Amino acid sequence: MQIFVKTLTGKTITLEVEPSDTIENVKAKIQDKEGIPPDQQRLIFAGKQLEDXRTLSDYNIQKESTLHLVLRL
Repeated sequence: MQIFVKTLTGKTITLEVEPSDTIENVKAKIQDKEGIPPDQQRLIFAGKQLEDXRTLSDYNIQKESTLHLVLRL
């Protein structure tokens, strides 16, 4: 799959992901591409905040889904 991550400005980035990828794995991919520590990342899907120890499948996130990246720290 691919998914879309929108910053606060609306700057879109595309991520290559797997259905069984954890939120930590997604945070780690955003760190690789944008240099933000996972610690400082808040990820939001359909107004819901995604939590570590859960998969994209757990939250029903499918191909071409859109996550909102917000800064926590």
